[PDB]
Amino acid sequence: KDYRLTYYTPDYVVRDTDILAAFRMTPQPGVPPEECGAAVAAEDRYKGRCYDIEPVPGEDNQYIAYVAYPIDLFEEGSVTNMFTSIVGNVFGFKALRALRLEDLRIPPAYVKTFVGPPHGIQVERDKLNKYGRGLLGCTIKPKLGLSAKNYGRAVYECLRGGLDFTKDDENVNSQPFMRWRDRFLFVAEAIYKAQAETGEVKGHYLNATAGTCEEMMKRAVCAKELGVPIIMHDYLTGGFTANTSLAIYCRDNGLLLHIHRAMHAVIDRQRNHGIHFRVLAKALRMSGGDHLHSGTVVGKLEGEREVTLGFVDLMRDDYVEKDRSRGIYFTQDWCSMPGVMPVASGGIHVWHMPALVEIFGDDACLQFGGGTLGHPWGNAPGAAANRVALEACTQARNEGRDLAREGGDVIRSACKWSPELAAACEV
Amino acid sequence: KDYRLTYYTPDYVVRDTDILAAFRMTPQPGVPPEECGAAVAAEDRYKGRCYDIEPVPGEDNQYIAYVAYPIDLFEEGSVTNMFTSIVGNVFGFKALRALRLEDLRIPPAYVKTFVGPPHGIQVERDKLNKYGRGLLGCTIKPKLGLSAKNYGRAVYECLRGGLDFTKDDENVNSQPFMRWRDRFLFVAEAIYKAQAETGEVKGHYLNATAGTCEEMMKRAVCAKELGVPIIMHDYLTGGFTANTSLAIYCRDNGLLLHIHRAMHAVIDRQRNHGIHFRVLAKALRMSGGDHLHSGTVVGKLEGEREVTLGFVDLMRDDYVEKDRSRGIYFTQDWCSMPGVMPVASGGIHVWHMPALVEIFGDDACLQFGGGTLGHPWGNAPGAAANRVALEACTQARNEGRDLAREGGDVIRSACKWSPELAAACEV
Amino acid sequence: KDYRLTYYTPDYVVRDTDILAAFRMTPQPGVPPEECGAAVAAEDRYKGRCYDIEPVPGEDNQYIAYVAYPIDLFEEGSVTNMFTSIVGNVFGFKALRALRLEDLRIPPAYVKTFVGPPHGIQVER
Amino acid sequence: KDYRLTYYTPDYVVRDTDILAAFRMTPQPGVPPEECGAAVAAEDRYKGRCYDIEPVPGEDNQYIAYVAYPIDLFEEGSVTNMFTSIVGNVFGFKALRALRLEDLRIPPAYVKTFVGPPHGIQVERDKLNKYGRGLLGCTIKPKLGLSAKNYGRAVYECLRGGLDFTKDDENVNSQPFMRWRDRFLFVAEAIYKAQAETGEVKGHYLNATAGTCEEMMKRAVCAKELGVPIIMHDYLTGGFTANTSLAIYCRDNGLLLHIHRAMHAVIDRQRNHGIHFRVLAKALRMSGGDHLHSGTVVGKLEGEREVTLGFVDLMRDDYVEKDRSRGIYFTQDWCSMPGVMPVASGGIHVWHMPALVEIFGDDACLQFGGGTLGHPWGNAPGAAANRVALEACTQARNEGRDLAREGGDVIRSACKWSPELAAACEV
Amino acid sequence: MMVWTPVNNKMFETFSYLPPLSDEQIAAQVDYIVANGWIPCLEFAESDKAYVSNESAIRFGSVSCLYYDNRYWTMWKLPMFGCRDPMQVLREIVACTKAFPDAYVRLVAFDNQKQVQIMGFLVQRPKSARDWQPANKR
Amino acid sequence: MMVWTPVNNKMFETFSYLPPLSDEQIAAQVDYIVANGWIPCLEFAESDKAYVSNESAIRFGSVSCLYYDNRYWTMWKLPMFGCRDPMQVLREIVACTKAFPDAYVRLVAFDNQKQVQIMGFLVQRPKSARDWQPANKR
Repeated sequence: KDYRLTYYTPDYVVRDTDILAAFRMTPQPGVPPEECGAAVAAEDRYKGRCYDIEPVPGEDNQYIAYVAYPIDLFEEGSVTNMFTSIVGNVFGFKALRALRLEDLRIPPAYVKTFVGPPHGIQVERDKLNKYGRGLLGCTIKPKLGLSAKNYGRAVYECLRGGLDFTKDDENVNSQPFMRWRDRFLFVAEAIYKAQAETGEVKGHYLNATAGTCEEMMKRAVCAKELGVPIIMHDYLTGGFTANTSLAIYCRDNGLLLHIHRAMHAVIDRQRNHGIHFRVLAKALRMSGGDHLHSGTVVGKLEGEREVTLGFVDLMRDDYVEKDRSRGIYFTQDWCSMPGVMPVASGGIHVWHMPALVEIFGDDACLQFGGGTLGHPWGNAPGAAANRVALEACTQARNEGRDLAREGGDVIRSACKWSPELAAACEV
Repeated sequence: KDYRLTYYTPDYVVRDTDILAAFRMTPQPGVPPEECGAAVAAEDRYKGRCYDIEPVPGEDNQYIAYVAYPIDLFEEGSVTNMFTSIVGNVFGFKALRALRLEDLRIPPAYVKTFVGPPHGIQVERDKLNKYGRGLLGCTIKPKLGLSAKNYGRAVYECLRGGLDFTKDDENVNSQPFMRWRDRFLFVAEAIYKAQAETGEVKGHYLNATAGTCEEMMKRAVCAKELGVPIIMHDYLTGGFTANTSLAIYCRDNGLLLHIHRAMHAVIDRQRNHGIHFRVLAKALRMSGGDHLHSGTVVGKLEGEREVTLGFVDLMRDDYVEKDRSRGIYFTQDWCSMPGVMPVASGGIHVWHMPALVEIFGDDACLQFGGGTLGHPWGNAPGAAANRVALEACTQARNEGRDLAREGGDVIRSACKWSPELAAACEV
Repeated sequence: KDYRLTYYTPDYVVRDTDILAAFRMTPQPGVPPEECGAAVAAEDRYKGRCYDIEPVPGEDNQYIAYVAYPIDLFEEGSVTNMFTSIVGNVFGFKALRALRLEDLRIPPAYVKTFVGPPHGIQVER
Repeated sequence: KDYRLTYYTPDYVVRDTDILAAFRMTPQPGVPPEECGAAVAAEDRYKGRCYDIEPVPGEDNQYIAYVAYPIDLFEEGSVTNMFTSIVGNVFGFKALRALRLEDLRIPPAYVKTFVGPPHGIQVERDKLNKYGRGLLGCTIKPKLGLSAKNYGRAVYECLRGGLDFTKDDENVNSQPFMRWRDRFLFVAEAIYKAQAETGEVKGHYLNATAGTCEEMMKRAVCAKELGVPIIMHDYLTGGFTANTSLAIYCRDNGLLLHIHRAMHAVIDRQRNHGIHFRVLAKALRMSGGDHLHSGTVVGKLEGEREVTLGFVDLMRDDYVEKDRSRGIYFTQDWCSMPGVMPVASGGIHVWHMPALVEIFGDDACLQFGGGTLGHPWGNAPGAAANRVALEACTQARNEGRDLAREGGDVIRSACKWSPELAAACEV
Repeated sequence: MMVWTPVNNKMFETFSYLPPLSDEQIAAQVDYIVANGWIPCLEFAESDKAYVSNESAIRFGSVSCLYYDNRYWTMWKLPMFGCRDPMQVLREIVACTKAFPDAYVRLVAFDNQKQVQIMGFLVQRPKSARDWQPANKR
Repeated sequence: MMVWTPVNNKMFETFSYLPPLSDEQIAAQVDYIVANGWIPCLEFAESDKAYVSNESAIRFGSVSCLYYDNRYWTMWKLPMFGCRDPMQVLREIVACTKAFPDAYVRLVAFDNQKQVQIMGFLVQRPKSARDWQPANKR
């Protein structure tokens, strides 16, 4: 609700403490772009002001409104306050038909007010003593219905064969068939047993997402006292206040925090309207989390591939240049806030592994929920078949081979000496 | 991801403990409605099964998939688990183009596992000793930039003239210009002073939305110890875990819990895709809250008026019949869970008051953020002008007059003997 | 203790997140001002670098060394860490005879990490 | 501000409970020494009285004012109150041009009110089971920029080769590149590993200096629960209230307390003005600390050597006679308060080791921050080369050899049978 | 249908599910370490300090999360600063196992600008150890 | 460039980084113990009670800071009160290792006026122990 004079300031020079926002903005037919753009800014020292409006090429009725916000509008250390100020009221506004917040700029004077991710990519990798390759994961296949004993038996055989992590389903919290505390012991019995056998560090993301903040801290105290490495949290359904609380507890006691993204496609799927995932991934980093589901890249065109490589750089890097081709609309200095490791849901089989090593490199977790479970020999040969294929593709990268072309000839060179991969090569 | 045989069971009879869901479902061109509908259900004792698919009249490519869920899929007392199971993964599914969850059915075996709203409509009304009329409210007009002293001075003059509640802006949390604890004292000095003058109970919704669960409980301890009646919480930006934690604290210490709905139009605005507000309003009731912004009804057509009357009955009533005209797709027994008072943003002026009394009746709060502030005499005559117009329209209802027709002649009969309303009648 | 090449960078442009310090700096007789000024900075991503040296008018042997510090050297919210990094070791250094830290610049990315005064002038009043 | 009659009492006899102070006092030109000396005392049962004024030989305008203070001016157990009474206001006084407090006398009725150092020299030496030689130390060479993993790897190889302690840099607290709690684990993994290999007790001074008293106790709880032996504290930048709090916690839980002296040369360097280190070292002992950086003695004339031997006797001994040649201006009975072990920063090479054994004897820690790191073979041969040279010089002392003369012939007798020292003999 | 074996099947994290690296394959990895500005370095451990253990947690309170033992191995000499030739690294593998015939050896790498450990992979197993299966582990 | 060895290289705190003391060098230290009023005394431990361990901390809460085991060794006879002759101490080293051929021996000293232990240094290693390297430990 602007009068277009005070909230549309194109002659304005943005500050280095300003929060900048980039809205994809569809007006009603007959509303001017400048009046609609100043209304997104309106929602004198505290006004948000639209400072630039660009047409979108190919879309006859879409625009990019750039809105600057003074840093005094915000609470130190609060993603709840940052989302409530920027997207709290504007999407119900009637003069626009659809609105998408595309990117934010978080200025380094406000990045520094947050605690952030408890460890980050570099510290987690030091603590798990796993270097030079991607981490590997597996969701336990039947999401619900197991006993707690039979859950850890599925957790034991997967970590045994070579994987680095196993994963609770995000709707595995505490149900009548498997309560949460019976699960945390059979998981910790299965982690400490698969660890002592392989000699490698093992983990399972124990779901500490809970009904209240007090249940949630009670699960997390339990993982502290078993000494297990990592818990997970649904943060768009638990919320940012519960997430930031858990992420500070995880820093204060050395637990790692996997972050799952349940309910993300309610918010980020549609192109004309919502909040795109790169905003929700910047906000997770500011709130904190050590891992974050970034999605699949296999089975997709190379227009969503460049966008997916854009929000993975916002998660991992320290300084991300402006790049409109990857969907990055601002420049993001992260001011030595630690990186978040992206978790990429790998395909059904092992032949997507040369695609994922070339796209992601080393700093990524890779998950095969039906890759380890669907092996004809079981969980421990299936977990070896991924681990053999992962390390074979990693070696062909360091030797210099192009995994976009020679990636089939590297898997087939490892079907020879390894029977476990060959049984998965046969499917 | 269904094979359409196991997850599409049209011969199935639903249970009285089943969670039922109704999805508005747009397929990709070429995908059958039954295969797309069973895939929403698929995401044997734990499977969700699509049991009915209806075409949508007027939409050539939309359908209503009804999915039943067994009660064992869910945690007792957890809205986080209920949303993570139902809308946690399905919206990113590729065979449908858009998906909207329209309604849920919460069965009475799962309504009873929740604590719910701390007081409800009937207990709050007893405690504030306000009967037989709607409650009145006002947001303090400048959202940011006041001092804390000048905030309560705006809070003092509004509650003085006749209003029952004043309101923090939802992005007023704790900022460099007005910290939260300096605000809670000048509010409590302004509530206790406007109370002693009028002899009526007064309140201000002190925003306890915070960055962490520990900040949030620290604000709420502060309102407990000042003895002020009511706090507020942004629950779609603070999350359901923080909300349910606060709502249990509010029950355990007799505070009331206003609930604001920042970020609702990211989720509920678009018709083909998202989660409609009536699901988010059922879920607020299960989580808990004493008041909830239900929106405006004035300035709207009578197709959104019947929908708005539908989710207000889900908030207030105990037993809501199935009614497709009001958007109610199931029958909801609330099993003596207390009602939530809807907060309705009234118009700019006092002439929308005969509309709001006829639409809402008594069990509603009505807010005039620019109705009290925009009076030419100030805040205390402006707060009287609403309070005079509210009680005049209430009296004309009890005397039997039709406020849809004679509502202008009732305001004009009160412009005569009251100078404060006449100065607002003149604008 | 500088080799004067790495810690005396006059071509350097300071950052908006840099902590800047201004030292009034008296050398020993025979020590150059640039070598003495880079030694205050020395005490590559974490080095403090003297970026400007000015004579003091009227004082024949005093100088103003301007030293920049990267913001990563410091703890969020800690005046103990800020003083321990800047004045923790330099005053015992032997090639200068006397040293006064005159001013600091606290950048707004590090002002925001502190809680600060509980009320301030406007709230107390 | 004295009238010179009441505050200059040369006929006064001091008490055995009096706090005595000795000020080096430079007047303005024209102010008498007695009037300037009584003004330092003035700042009847509570007055401090200047009782003796001596000229300084060689300085034409300096004097030694001796001021006595009644014991009732002071809080039991408080170094904050003791400094605030004695040096809290006098240095801004206008009739003197410069002022240095040189020594204090703490009377045994006020020494006994303090808790003091947690263990002392005799108990620490029993607990570490290291006898008959000086302790050895090393700062990890790059102060900032390591990871936490690569920090302990530098900590592991140094303690492995023969050293007794490694040391955090005093500005290593908690920074974005190495948070404090990630550091405390890789240190404790490196201490317990270098301990199990050598069979000797090992430690690292983990910097518990922090931003608030609550952060500081949170680091110290962490060292309690890892069971690591020793933490360190910057006490002139953390302050005496934080130090005395930590020193009581260290007594109550058996941790040792290394004390670093950041910011000491702001206060103690200039001769005409400040507080000399022997006052600040008496005050550290009363506050508490088990080790204290006393400085270098190598590379200095033998007028600062006799002064350095004076404040080391104030740290270690029980009863220190008056000795004007060593700068000791009073007699100090320490009344069985435990000693503080001085930490002496050794030179760049191993040839200063016969100097340090003769100056300090056994009760000293010796640190080689660039002696172990600068060895051409690494950290573990460099740590052996000091440990071989330390024990060789210690043996030549017990055999009776003069290390002031024959100390080069003792190092060269150990370059023969030890290759590690010979590689450092060659540099 | 086979069974992955649980008995004497210890592994090291990178390149252990592969058959043992030849001297040409170790030289191919050091070429990757030198092609960017990384610094190769060798480590070693005996049979009892090689893989992970819990034994120092007898001294702990509840601070045991992500603490392990035997994640540090002893460095062999110093990191090869300014290393351009991969055969200079490969001479040190023979030189290390001559000094320690009962020791595992891993080649780690460190980044110069990031100051962190980059890649770490086992390049030698002892013959006297029965902790590992010779690539036919079913 | 050499590597300090991690394998079987246990040390005792004083004079262990030196080659083993001769009987003239042990007599030179006892002359230093007798030149002031100190009281020499011998101790001994087996191979399992010689160096430091954590094993009693299985019984603890979080009171483990600066607790170790095997810091006490068993005293051999009694402290030599009024000891003027260093050969009387040196006869007891031969007499102790005859009774205990599998035992380390250290000579400790105690102060009389301060009533505390002053110096303590290993004077004998067993031959049957493979815990130490014979001074060529690289």
